[PDB]
Amino acid sequence: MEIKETYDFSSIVDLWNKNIGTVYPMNLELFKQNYINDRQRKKIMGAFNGEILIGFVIYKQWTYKSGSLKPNHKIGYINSIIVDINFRHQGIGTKLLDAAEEELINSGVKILRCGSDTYHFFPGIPLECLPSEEFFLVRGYKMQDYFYDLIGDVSKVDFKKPSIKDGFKVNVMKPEDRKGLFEFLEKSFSGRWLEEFIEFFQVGMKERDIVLIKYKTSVIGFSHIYDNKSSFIGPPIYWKALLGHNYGGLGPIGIDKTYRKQGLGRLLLYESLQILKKREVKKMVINWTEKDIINFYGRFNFMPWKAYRKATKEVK
Amino acid sequence: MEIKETYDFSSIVDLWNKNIGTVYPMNLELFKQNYINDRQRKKIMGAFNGEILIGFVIYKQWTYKSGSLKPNHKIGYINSIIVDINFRHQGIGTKLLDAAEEELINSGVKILRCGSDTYHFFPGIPLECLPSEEFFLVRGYKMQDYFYDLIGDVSKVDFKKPSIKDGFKVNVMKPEDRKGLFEFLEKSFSGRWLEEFIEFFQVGMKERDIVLIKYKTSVIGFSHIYDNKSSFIGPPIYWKALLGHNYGGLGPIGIDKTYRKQGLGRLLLYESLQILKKREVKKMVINWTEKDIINFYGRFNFMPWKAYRKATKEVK
Ligand SMILES: CC(=O)SCCNC(=O)CCNC(=O)[C@H](O)C(C)(C)COP(=O)(O)OP(=O)(O)OC[C@H]1O[C@@H](n2cnc3c(N)ncnc32)[C@H](O)[C@@H]1OP(=O)(O)O
Ligand SMILES: CC(=O)SCCNC(=O)CCNC(=O)[C@H](O)C(C)(C)COP(=O)(O)OP(=O)(O)OC[C@H]1O[C@@H](n2cnc3c(N)ncnc32)[C@H](O)[C@@H]1OP(=O)(O)O
Ligand SMILES: CC(=O)N[C@@H]1[C@@H](O)[C@H](O)[C@@H](CO)O[C@H]1O
Ligand SMILES: CC(=O)N[C@@H]1[C@@H](O)[C@H](O)[C@@H](CO)O[C@H]1O
Ligand SMILES: C[N+](C)(C)C
Ligand SMILES: [Cl-]
Repeated sequence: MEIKETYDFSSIVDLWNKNIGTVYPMNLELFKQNYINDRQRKKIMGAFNGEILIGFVIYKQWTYKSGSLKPNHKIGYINSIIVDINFRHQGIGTKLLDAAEEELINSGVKILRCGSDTYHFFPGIPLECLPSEEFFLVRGYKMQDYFYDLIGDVSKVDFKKPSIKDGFKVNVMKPEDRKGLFEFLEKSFSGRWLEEFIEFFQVGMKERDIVLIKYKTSVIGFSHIYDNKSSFIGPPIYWKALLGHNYGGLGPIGIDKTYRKQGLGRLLLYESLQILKKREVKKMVINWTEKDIINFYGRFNFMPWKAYRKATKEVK
Repeated sequence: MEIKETYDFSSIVDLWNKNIGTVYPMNLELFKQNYINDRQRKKIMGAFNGEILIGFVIYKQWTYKSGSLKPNHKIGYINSIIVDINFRHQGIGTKLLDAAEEELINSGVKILRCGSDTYHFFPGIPLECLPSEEFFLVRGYKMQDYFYDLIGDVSKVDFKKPSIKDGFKVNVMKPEDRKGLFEFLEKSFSGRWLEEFIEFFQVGMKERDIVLIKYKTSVIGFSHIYDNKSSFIGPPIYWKALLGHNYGGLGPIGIDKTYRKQGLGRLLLYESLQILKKREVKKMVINWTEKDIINFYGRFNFMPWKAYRKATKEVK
């Protein structure tokens, strides 16, 4: 058994799908997309039986700016770790994680997160990977709160228009909106979501996938939507093989803090869903939500679908 | 808005699917099988807008024997409750549950359970209905531990036979095993599982659905397996619309108490899966497991798929 760096994506993807493909169906396009485009200091360590890949760990350190935030080198990420089912309980997982953790720690990492990285596969430890919690617990990870992906079939329900509101308009983004959007993000969501917008446009996100809410002239909120014609396979549609032919998704979605708790998020959501529904979307996901916002999406018939536990190791 | 008893199973099935069908796809066949064959005192109370069903609750009292056990009339069950998405937060669920609970309480129920009834749809509050936990909390239900359905694609993996002490042999049940099977259940599982066996054989279960493990001529264990030829749609295959073609399932599985913790359950599980694999089964479910037993199945590449929270109200 040898531990060494690998960039054999096909072998990794095949191993992924054999072990967890029932609930996290991976394809090479997504896998390449997310690994190649990530801008953080990153590495894949494989475990090998001769030339046969029998495990891997993908890990990162926050070394690349997030919008207006400079990188915090103290934060590292385990993007994913899987040892093949036929080679479990032989110490392979331990060695892979030790290899990742040692390297991150030697480069100044003091806080180690299970998922939640840029270009993540997971926001935390998936519930379908619940048995892994004990493996991480024993290795110093503290198990925290949950995040959720929500699912709904927008073809199945009609919603009545939200209360009409003077001044506000919701519309898919046009090219001309680009400057107003970027100024809005700089003001209101100037970290990760600003960074995503910067980078997603560079790898073929299109304006048709952004919805904007304006008061008069000013962008006060946005949503990012996905359907089966979107070319960027973003987080809401990672697991689109589970979502049927007319799959879609939504996230992120945000309203300027000033404007919140007055029904404008609701208006944005409603019209964003109406847009997807007119694009003939059926089953669709709203990814990476907190418990106390579930009911906001629940109003529109969304239900928790996948749950992920937040898990963090502090290097003492 | 009227609260009254409802008979139209098709309207119930549609409301079910409209509201939660993405994650718990119902059909009339499944609905009828489970509601009609249930032997407890049972009722469906509907909430109506004129002629239109807008919500329902299905509820039961333990009034029918369970193998050699008398019913405990102190136990009641909320089988399911759904209010249509366009009629939430109008007090309808409250009204429906108030009626169900009042009727149960009046016929002697002191402990009200979420799910877990005979012919259940759910062992507890599904994670996909996490928001309803709060609804049940306010009514005095205590949120307790979790159960899990596990999923695996038995076509994707091969395992080495577990080592086999001489004398033990596993085989698919034959008609002449019936008496030996019933003697064994009477000895080791004389409550719920004996009762399921009694009833299921009356409503379409075939011997080909049962695997037996013997020590010599003695039955010492069984599993109930399911594929797309099973005429009884049991708990593992309720949500078969999510499992694809060549779906299957397994559960229950039991070994005589005097024979446990010697590797025999592992052997029975292994052969049961081999039989399903040879039947061309792909994705399959092992239903209603506790957290402590997940790794037993985990070694055969099963993963938690659905989670349900146990919830119990003590009548004051
Ligand atoms: C951010 C995320 O990736 S979340 C998702 C995590 N990944 C998954 O859930 C995918 C599915 N699961 C897996 O791939 C694996 O179970 C992993 C990666 C979690 C664990 O990998 P493994 O190779 O089994 O780990 P390893 O074998 O080192 O350790 C497991 C146990 O076996 C023990 N062990 C080590 N050598 C042996 C041996 N020769 N014989 C028996 N047991 C052994 C270890 O001590 C350990 O027990 P401990 O945790 O109580 O210390
Ligand atoms: C065993 C099982 O069945 S588990 C699965 C449970 N079912 C589901 O999850 C299906 C999806 N969800 C639903 O169907 C619904 O949300 C239900 C059944 C959980 C609740 O139905 P509702 O009709 O919205 O309940 P109802 O309106 O009485 O009460 C809900 C909330 O609205 C408010 N409310 C209560 N009464 C009223 C009223 N007269 N008018 C307006 N609002 C009210 C309260 O804020 C209440 O919150 P609380 O329950 O936390 O106190
Ligand atoms: C509902 C929502 O907005 N979820 C977003 C998600 O879409 C995005 O992928 C992630 C990372 O930026 O941040 C979450 O907050
Ligand atoms: C793994 C297992 O045995 N699960 C069984 C399940 O199959 C069965 O449906 C239920 C009710 O009888 O009892 C559970 O213990
Ligand atoms: C690097 N990150 C903070 C955006 C996850
Ligand atoms: Cl009835």
